[PDB]
Amino acid sequence: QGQLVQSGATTTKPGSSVKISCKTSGYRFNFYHINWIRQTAGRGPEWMGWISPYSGDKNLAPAFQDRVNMTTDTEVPVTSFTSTGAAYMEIRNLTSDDTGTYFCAKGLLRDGSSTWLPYLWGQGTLLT
Amino acid sequence: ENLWVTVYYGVPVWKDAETTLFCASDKHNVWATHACVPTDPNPQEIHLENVTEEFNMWKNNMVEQMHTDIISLWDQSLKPCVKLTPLCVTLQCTNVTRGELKNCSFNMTTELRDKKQKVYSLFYRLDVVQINKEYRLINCNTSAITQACPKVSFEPIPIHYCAPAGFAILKCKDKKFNGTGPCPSVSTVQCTHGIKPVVSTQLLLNGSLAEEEVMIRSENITNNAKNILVQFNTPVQINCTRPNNNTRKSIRIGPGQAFYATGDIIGDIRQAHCNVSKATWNETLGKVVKQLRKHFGNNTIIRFANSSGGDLEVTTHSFNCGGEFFYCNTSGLFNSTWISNNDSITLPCRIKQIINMWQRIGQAMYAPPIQGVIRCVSNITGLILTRDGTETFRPGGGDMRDNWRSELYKYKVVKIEPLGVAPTRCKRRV
Amino acid sequence: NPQEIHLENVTEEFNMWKNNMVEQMHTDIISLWDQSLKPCVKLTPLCV
Amino acid sequence: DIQMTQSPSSLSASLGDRVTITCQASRGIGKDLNWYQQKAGKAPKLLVSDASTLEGGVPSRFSGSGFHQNFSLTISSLQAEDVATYFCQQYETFGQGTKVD
Amino acid sequence: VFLGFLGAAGSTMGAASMTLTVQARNLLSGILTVWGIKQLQARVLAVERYLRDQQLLGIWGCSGKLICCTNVPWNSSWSNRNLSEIWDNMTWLQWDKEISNYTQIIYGLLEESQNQQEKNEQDLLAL
Amino acid sequence: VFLGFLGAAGSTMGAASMTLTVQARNLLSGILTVWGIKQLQARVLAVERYLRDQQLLGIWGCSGKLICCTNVPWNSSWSNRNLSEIWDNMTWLQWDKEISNYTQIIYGLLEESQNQQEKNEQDLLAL
Amino acid sequence: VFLGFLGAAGSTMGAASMTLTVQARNLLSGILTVWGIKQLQARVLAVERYLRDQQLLGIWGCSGKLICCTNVPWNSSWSNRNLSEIWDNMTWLQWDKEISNYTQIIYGLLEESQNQQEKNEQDLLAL
Ligand SMILES: *[C@@H]1O[C@H](CO)[C@@H](O[C@@H]2O[C@H](CO)[C@@H](O[C@@H]3O[C@H](CO[C@H]4O[C@H](CO)[C@@H](O)[C@H](O[C@H]5O[C@H](CO)[C@@H](O)[C@H](O)[C@@H]5O)[C@@H]4O)[C@@H](O)[C@H](O[C@H]4O[C@H](CO)[C@@H](O)[C@H](O)[C@@H]4O)[C@@H]3O)[C@H](O)[C@H]2NC(C)=O)[C@H](O)[C@H]1NC(C)=O
Ligand SMILES: *[C@@H]1O[C@H](CO)[C@@H](O[C@@H]2O[C@H](CO)[C@@H](O[C@@H]3O[C@H](CO[C@H]4O[C@H](CO)[C@@H](O)[C@H](O)[C@@H]4O)[C@@H](O)[C@H](O[C@H]4O[C@H](CO)[C@@H](O)[C@H](O)[C@@H]4O)[C@@H]3O)[C@H](O)[C@H]2NC(C)=O)[C@H](O)[C@H]1NC(C)=O
Ligand SMILES: *[C@@H]1O[C@H](CO)[C@@H](O[C@@H]2O[C@H](CO)[C@@H](O[C@@H]3O[C@H](CO[C@H]4O[C@H](CO)[C@@H](O)[C@H](O)[C@@H]4O)[C@@H](O)[C@H](O)[C@@H]3O)[C@H](O)[C@H]2NC(C)=O)[C@H](O)[C@H]1NC(C)=O
Ligand SMILES: *[C@@H]1O[C@H](CO)[C@@H](O[C@@H]2O[C@H](CO)[C@@H](O)[C@H](O)[C@H]2NC(C)=O)[C@H](O)[C@H]1NC(C)=O
Ligand SMILES: *[C@@H]1O[C@H](CO)[C@@H](O[C@@H]2O[C@H](CO)[C@@H](O)[C@H](O)[C@H]2NC(C)=O)[C@H](O)[C@H]1NC(C)=O
Ligand SMILES: *[C@@H]1O[C@H](CO)[C@@H](O[C@@H]2O[C@H](CO)[C@@H](O)[C@H](O)[C@H]2NC(C)=O)[C@H](O)[C@H]1NC(C)=O
Ligand SMILES: *[C@@H]1O[C@H](CO)[C@@H](O[C@@H]2O[C@H](CO)[C@@H](O)[C@H](O)[C@H]2NC(C)=O)[C@H](O)[C@H]1NC(C)=O
Ligand SMILES: *[C@@H]1O[C@H](CO)[C@@H](O[C@@H]2O[C@H](CO)[C@@H](O)[C@H](O)[C@H]2NC(C)=O)[C@H](O)[C@H]1NC(C)=O
Ligand SMILES: *[C@@H]1O[C@H](CO)[C@@H](O)[C@H](O)[C@H]1NC(C)=O
Ligand SMILES: *[C@@H]1O[C@H](CO)[C@@H](O)[C@H](O)[C@H]1NC(C)=O
Ligand SMILES: *[C@@H]1O[C@H](CO)[C@@H](O)[C@H](O)[C@H]1NC(C)=O
Ligand SMILES: *[C@@H]1O[C@H](CO)[C@@H](O)[C@H](O)[C@H]1NC(C)=O
Ligand SMILES: *[C@@H]1O[C@H](CO)[C@@H](O)[C@H](O)[C@H]1NC(C)=O
Ligand SMILES: *[C@@H]1O[C@H](CO)[C@@H](O)[C@H](O)[C@H]1NC(C)=O
Ligand SMILES: *[C@@H]1O[C@H](CO)[C@@H](O)[C@H](O)[C@H]1NC(C)=O
Ligand SMILES: *[C@@H]1O[C@H](CO)[C@@H](O)[C@H](O)[C@H]1NC(C)=O
Ligand SMILES: *[C@@H]1O[C@H](CO)[C@@H](O)[C@H](O)[C@H]1NC(C)=O
Ligand SMILES: *[C@@H]1O[C@H](CO)[C@@H](O)[C@H](O)[C@H]1NC(C)=O
Ligand SMILES: *[C@@H]1O[C@H](CO)[C@@H](O)[C@H](O)[C@H]1NC(C)=O
Repeated sequence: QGQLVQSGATTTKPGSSVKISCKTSGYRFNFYHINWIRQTAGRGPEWMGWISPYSGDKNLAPAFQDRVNMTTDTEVPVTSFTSTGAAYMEIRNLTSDDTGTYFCAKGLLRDGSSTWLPYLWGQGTLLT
Repeated sequence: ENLWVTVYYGVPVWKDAETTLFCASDKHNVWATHACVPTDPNPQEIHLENVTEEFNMWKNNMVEQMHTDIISLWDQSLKPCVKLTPLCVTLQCTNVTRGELKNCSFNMTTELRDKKQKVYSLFYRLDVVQINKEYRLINCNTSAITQACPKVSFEPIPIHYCAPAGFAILKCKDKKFNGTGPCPSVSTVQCTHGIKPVVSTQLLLNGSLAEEEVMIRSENITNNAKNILVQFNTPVQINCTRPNNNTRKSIRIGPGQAFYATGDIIGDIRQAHCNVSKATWNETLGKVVKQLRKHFGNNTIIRFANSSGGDLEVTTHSFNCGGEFFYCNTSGLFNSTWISNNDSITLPCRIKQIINMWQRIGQAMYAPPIQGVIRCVSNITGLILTRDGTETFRPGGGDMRDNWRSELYKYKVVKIEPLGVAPTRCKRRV
Repeated sequence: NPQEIHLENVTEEFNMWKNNMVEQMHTDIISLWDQSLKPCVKLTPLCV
Repeated sequence: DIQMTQSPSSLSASLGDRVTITCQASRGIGKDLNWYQQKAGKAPKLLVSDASTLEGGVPSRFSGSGFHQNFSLTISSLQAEDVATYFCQQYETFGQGTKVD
Repeated sequence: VFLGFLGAAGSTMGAASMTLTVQARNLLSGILTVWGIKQLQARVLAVERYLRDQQLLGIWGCSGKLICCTNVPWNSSWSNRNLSEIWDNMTWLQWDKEISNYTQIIYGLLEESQNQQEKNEQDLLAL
Repeated sequence: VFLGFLGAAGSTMGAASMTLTVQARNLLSGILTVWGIKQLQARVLAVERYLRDQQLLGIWGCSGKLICCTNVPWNSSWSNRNLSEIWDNMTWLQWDKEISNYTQIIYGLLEESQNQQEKNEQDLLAL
Repeated sequence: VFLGFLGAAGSTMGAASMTLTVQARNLLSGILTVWGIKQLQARVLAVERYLRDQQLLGIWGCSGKLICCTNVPWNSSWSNRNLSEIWDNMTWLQWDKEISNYTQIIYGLLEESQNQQEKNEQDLLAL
C-alpha cells in the first residue's frame, strides 16, 4: 500500500551495463520480495527474478541468471510497520534486444502459495 | 463470505503501559537487596524477530519509578539509626596542625541525663559555620540530622527490575540506537540487567558502556536546557583516594545512643584527589568531540569549560568512595578547545559529612567516619554535559534520574493483552 | 468443630529438630513482643 | 543559531478584521514555538505555547497553527484592546515583532 | 521450531496462532519492606488481569479453549479484508490496531450469543 | 430491554434467568496508606469469593455454564411447588429463602453425581 | 464410607481416585498487625497455587475434569509397571516418587497435544 518509485530513462549502447533503482515506502520493505519484470519490443513480458530482502535469497529465470545483478540494501525503519527500502538491478551483456520498459514489483503475501507474486508495481524505466 | 469471528487466547500483542516493578538480586546494603527475590541463574531473553518497536527514553516511567524507589529505600535505611540532634550545640573549634579540617570540642550529654562530658571531634570545614572560635553544624538551622547506621553499606549492588506476570520488558539490541525512534532489533526480557544504583555527578561511574561507537543522547540537543547524556564506548579509569589515616571514636550520647566521631589523624595530613590518565582522557574527549560535530557542524569549534555556578553537588564530580562523600574539582577535565581538524590529571577533591543526598531540605544525614585510608578504583563510562545557551559544553547534573535514564534507555514496559478476535470460516454446532 | 482426619496406613518421617514451625513461632513471639511496646512510655528520663 | 523571520513588521486593520502573522524558521523546530503579546509599557503575555495551544484566560479570538517551518498567529475579529506588539518565540530566540494598529 | 515467549510477534497471524500455549503459560507465572509491598501489589495484579481474560472466555462458551469458534458472523464494517490477506499477510499487532474500535462491540455479541445458546440447550433437553 | 445490574431482582425467576450474564460480568470488575490497605483487602476479597463460586461450578461439571442441567432429581421435601408456580410466580429472592435449609444438601449431591459420572466415562472409554 | 481429607493417602491409587472431590474441596477454603499481614500473605498464596493447577488443566483440555483422559501414550521408560500392579498395589505417594523425573516431560506433551487437537478441530469445522 505504498509507492515503488524507480530511476529515470537512462539510454546507453550495447556492451555496457545499466543500474536501475527502486526506492520503497509506505510498507515494511523486508516483508516482501522485490520482483523484476520487463516488457520489451520483440517479445511480450518476461519475468526476470525476485529477491528476498529479509533472507537475502535470490531466484531468477535461467534466461537472465548470468546477466542480472540483483541486490538490496537494508530498510531504514520509519514507524513500527513502515520502512523505506531500495532494490537494485543490473544487466551484463546488454544488446538492442533488451530494449524495453523495466519495473520492480512488491510480492503479494508473506506466506502461502503466492508469496513472491508481483502485486504492487513501480512506474517503469525506459532502457536503450 | 461465510465468515464468523473466532476467539484466540494467547496472541503476541501488547500495549504501552506502566505497572509496579519489583526487584531481584543475587552486610545489609541501603538498597535492601536481601529483601529482593533471587535473580534466576538462567536469564531467559527471547528475541523478537521482524518486530520493530518505538522507544522514548525521555518518557520512560521505569526511570521515574526507580528514582522514587531509591529515595524510598534511602529513607527506609535511616529510621532505626541514631538522631544527632543533641549534636546541634555550640562548638569550640581550632585548626589542626590549609585550615580545611577542624578540631571541635563541645559539652555533650552522657548516658545519665544529669551529667555532661567535654568531648572533642574533628569536622571538615563544609560541615560547620561560625557564630577558640565558636562554630555549629551546618544543618542545625534547617533540618534535623540522622547518623547513618554504621553497618549498612553505600555500595552499589546490581539491581534487576522485573515486571509482573502478564507484563514484559522490551530491550533494544540496536548497537547505535540513540534516544528515541523505532528499534530495528528488539527482544523481550523478564528483568533488566544488573543495574548498579551509582549516585554520581558530571561523570557517570561504573555504568554500562556503549558498543561500537560512543553515543550521545538528548531530547532536543538544540535545546540548551536539556542535559546531554554522552555514553562512552571505552572506559577511562579514574583513581580516587583520601590518604589521611582517620580514626573513629564512639561517644555515648544517651542510652543505647552512640555518635561515631572522627578521633584524630594518624600520620601525614594530605589532600584527597583523583587521577585520570591524561592520554586516555584526551582520546576519549576526542571520540566525544567527533560525535559532537555530527549535530553542530564539521567546521564549528567545540570548547569544554568547567561549571558556571551552583551548589557543591553540581559544580563538582560528586560521588561516594568507600563510604565517604567526595566533591572533586573538575576544571582539569573540561578545559579544551577543539578545532575543525607517564601522564595523569589530578583533581582536588574535598570531603563532607553532613550531606542532604537527594535535594530534600529537611532530611540531612551524617556519614560516620571511615577508619583507615580510603581508595577506590572506578570507570567513568558516561558524561552529563550542558551546552551554553563556537558551541561550548560544560559539565553538570543534579537531577539523579538522568543517572537512571542512562541505564534504562534500552528498556520499555509493555502490557500483554492475549485476547484476539479475528474472522474465519468456522462456526460451532447446535 | 476441629476437624482431625486420621491417615490410615500412612507412615511419615518427622524431625522435630529441623521443624520450621519452631523457627517461625520463635520470631513471631519476638515480633509480637516488639509490637506490644511501641505505644508505651519511654523511661529514658529515668536514667538519672 | 536559529533564525526566526517574522512578517509583517507592522500592519493596520479595522475593528472586526482578520489578522494573521507568520514566523518562518531557518530549519525544522517541530512545534517548539510560543506567541506573546506585549503592549506599551507592559510585560509580554503568553498567548500560544507549543505552536497551537491556546493559553488559559486568553480570549478565543486568538489562534495559532504551524509545524516544521511555517507558523502563524491569527486574531479573528480584531478589537481595540488588541493593539500591541506580537512576536513568536523559539527557545531563546524571538521574532522581530509585529506592531498592530 | 521453538521461538519463545512472544517469539512470533512479528510473524503472520496464522503462524503465531499455532504458538498460543507459549504465551498462555507465562501469563500467570512468568518467563512490610519496600520490595515486600511492591511485590505483593504485583502478585495480586497478575491474578486479577488473568481472571478477567478467563471471565470473558467463560461467558463466551470458550472456557478451556485456545482457539474457539463462535456464532457471531463477521461484519465487514469491522474489516473488509479477505481471509488470505489477513492470516498470511498481517501480524496480530497490526490486527489489534485495525480492530481497535470494534473490539468492544464484538465482546458484547459473543456474550448474548452464549446466553441464548444455553437457554436453547435447556429447551433441547426439556424432553 | 436492558434492565441493568440486578435489574430483574423483582422480576420472576424465568425472566431473571435470561439476564444472567448481566450479573456475571460485574462479579469481578464492578458496575501503606489507609485507603491503600483498605483497597487491597477488597481486591483480594473479590477474587476469593469469585473463585469459590467457580470452584463449585467446576466440581459440579458446570464450569463455563450459566444454565447447567444436572442428574440430581428434585426432592419434593425441599419444595413441593409446581413448576408453573415457581418460574412464573416467584422471585429468586423468595426462592433463596424457601430453599435456605436444603441448599447445603443439594450442594453435596451435585458433587458425587459428577465424580461418579466421570468415573463412568473413564470406563466408557476403556475400550 | 467417608474417610476425610487425605483419608485415602495410604490406600491404593484406585481407591483414592474415587475420592477426588474430597481433596478438591479443601484446596481453596480449607478443612497492619503482625497476624494481619501474616494472614493476607497466606490468602494470596492459596489463590496463586490454586490457579496454577487450574492453568495446567486448562491448557491440557482438562478444565472442569477430575479424571481426564488424554492422547499421550504411556512411555514405558517412565514406568515399566503393569496396570494391575499400579492401581491395586501402589499408593499415589509412592507413584509420585517413581515418576518424579519424568513428570516435567509429560506436562509438555499434554500441552501441544491440546493445541494441535483444537487446531485440528478448527479445520473439522471449516466446512
Ligand atoms: C519474518 O519476515 C520475513 C519476511 O516477511 C518472513 O520471510 C518469509 O517467510 C515465508 C514463510 O516462512 C516465506 O514464504 C515461503 O516461501 C517458500 C519459498 O522458498 C523456497 O524457494 C526459495 C527460492 O527458490 C528458496 O530460497 C527456499 O529455500 C530455503 O532456503 C532459503 C535460504 O535462503 C531460506 O531462506 C528459505 O526460507 C527456505 O527455507 C524455498 O525452497 C515457499 O516454498 C513457501 O510455500 C510453501 O509453504 C506454504 C506454507 O507456509 C504453503 O502454503 C505453500 O503451498 C508451499 O507449500 C512459503 O510461501 C517467504 O518467502 C519469506 N520471505 C518474504 C515474505 O520475503 C519470515 O518468515 C518472518 N519470520 C518470523 C519469525 O516472523
Ligand atoms: C584536638 O584538640 C584536642 C584538645 O581539645 C587534643 O587533645 C589534647 O591533645 C594534647 C596533645 O596535643 C594532649 O596533651 C597531652 O596530654 C598527655 C596526657 O598527660 C596528662 O596526664 C598526665 C597524668 O598521667 C599528667 O601528668 C599530664 O600533666 C597531663 O595532664 C601528656 O602525656 C602530653 O605531654 C606531652 O607534652 C608535654 C608538654 O608539651 C611534654 O612535656 C611531654 O613530654 C609530652 O610530650 C600532652 O600534654 C591532651 O591531653 C589532649 N586532650 C584530651 C582531652 O585528650 C587533640 O590531640 C587534638 N587533635 C588533633 C588531631 O588536632
Ligand atoms: C566502582 O566499582 C569498583 C569495583 O566494582 C568499586 O571498588 C570497590 O570498592 C569497595 C569500597 O570502596 C571495596 O570494598 C572494600 O574492600 C576492602 C577489602 O577488599 C580486599 O579484601 C577482600 C577480602 O574479602 C578481597 O576479596 C578484595 O578483592 C580486596 O582485595 C575492605 O577493607 C573495605 O571495608 C571494603 O569492603 C571493593 O573491594 C572494591 N572492589 C574492587 C574490585 O576494587 C568502586 O568503589 C566503585 N566506584 C564507585 C564510585 O562506586
Ligand atoms: C585556620 O587558618 C586559617 C588560615 O590562616 C585562618 O584564616 C584566617 O582567619 C582570619 C579571621 O580570624 C582572617 O583575618 C585571615 O585573613 C585568615 N587567613 C587566611 C590565610 O585566610 C583561620 O582563622 C584559622 N582558624 C582557626 C580556628 O585558627
Ligand atoms: C572497568 O573496566 C572494564 C569495563 O570495560 C571492566 O574490566 C573488564 O570487564 C569485562 C566484563 O566485566 C571483562 O570481560 C574484561 O576482561 C575486563 N577487562 C579487564 C582488563 O579486566 C571492569 O570490571 C570495570 N569495572 C567496573 C565496571 O567496576
Ligand atoms: C593507620 O593507623 C592505624 C592505627 O591508628 C594502624 O593500625 C595499626 O597497624 C599495626 C600493623 O601494621 C598494628 O600493629 C597496630 O596495632 C595497629 N594499631 C591500631 C590502633 O589498631 C594502621 O596500620 C595505619 N595504616 C596506615 C596505612 O597508615
Ligand atoms: C589506577 O590504579 C590501578 C590499580 O591500582 C593502576 O593499574 C596498575 O597500573 C600499573 C602500571 O601500568 C600496573 O603495573 C599494575 O599492574 C596495575 N594494577 C592492576 C591491578 O592491574 C592504574 O594505573 C591507575 N590509574 C590511574 C590513572 O591512576
Ligand atoms: C525536539 O524533539 C522532538 C521529538 O524528538 C521533535 O519533534 C519531532 O520533529 C520532527 C521534525 O520536526 C517531526 O517530524 C516529528 O513528528 C516530531 N515528533 C514529535 C513527537 O513532536 C522536535 O522537532 C525537536 N525540536 C527541535 C527544536 O529540535
Ligand atoms: C561546658 O560548660 C561549662 C559550664 O560553665 C562551660 O564553662 C564550658 O565552656 C563548656 N564547654 C564548651 C566546650 O562549651
Ligand atoms: C542557616 O544559616 C546560614 C549560615 O551559613 C544562613 O546563611 C542561612 O540563611 C540560614 N538558613 C535558614 C533557612 O535559616
Ligand atoms: C535518533 O535516530 C533517528 C533516526 O536515525 C532520528 O530521527 C532521531 O532524531 C535521532 N535522535 C536524536 C536525538 O537525534
Ligand atoms: C572554573 O574556572 C575558573 C577559571 O579557571 C575559576 O575561576 C572557577 O572558580 C572555576 N569553577 C569551579 C567550580 O571550579
Ligand atoms: C578548581 O580549580 C581551579 C584551578 O585548578 C580553581 O581556580 C578553582 O577555584 C577551583 N574550584 C573551586 C570551586 O574552588
Ligand atoms: C454491522 O454493524 C452495523 C453497526 O456497527 C450494523 O448496523 C449492521 O447491521 C451490521 N451488519 C451485519 C451484517 O452484522
Ligand atoms: C477509530 O475511531 C477514531 C476516531 O478518532 C478514528 O480516527 C479511527 O480511524 C477509528 N479506527 C478505525 C480502524 O477506523
Ligand atoms: C428426600 O430427602 C430425604 C432427607 O432429606 C431423604 O430421606 C429422601 O430419600 C429424599 N427423597 C428423594 C426422592 O430423593
Ligand atoms: C429451616 O429451619 C428452621 C429452624 O429454626 C425453620 O424455622 C425453617 O422453617 C426451616 N426452613 C424451611 C423453609 O422450612
Ligand atoms: C520415550 O522417551 C524417550 C526419551 O525420554 C524417547 O526417545 C522415546 O521415543 C519415547 N518412546 C515412546 C514410545 O514415546
Ligand atoms: C531421577 O534422577 C536421579 C538422578 O540423581 C536418579 O538418582 C533417580 O533414580 C531418578 N529417578 C528414577 C525414578 O529413576
